Amino acid sequence: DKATIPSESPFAAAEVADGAIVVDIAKMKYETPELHVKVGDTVTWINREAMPHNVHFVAGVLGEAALKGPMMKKEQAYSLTFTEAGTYDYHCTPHPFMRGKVVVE
Ligand SMILES: [Co+2]
Repeated sequence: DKATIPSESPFAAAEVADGAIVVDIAKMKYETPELHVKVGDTVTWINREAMPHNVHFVAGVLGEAALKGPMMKKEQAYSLTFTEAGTYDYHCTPHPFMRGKVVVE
């Protein structure tokens, strides 16, 4: 497994940690679709819109099993800590046309 999860469930946008690396979700898109971070960094998605969304990494990306994140409602957030270098593609489960990637160096 190449990621650890600070919080299995979503939490309010206001509760996002100081210093967070943030990807907003708005207008049916990941607003930073190509994010560059370092091994060990935590990325936090924040959903800005009324339509709930998640992040979903297919099997073979963060590990052997898919990682289907929980749905973030409006003004909710979710974090993943990347523990290995690589380019990690993801999508929103019911909106697979929404795609993004985290490049971990
Ligand atoms: Co969605």
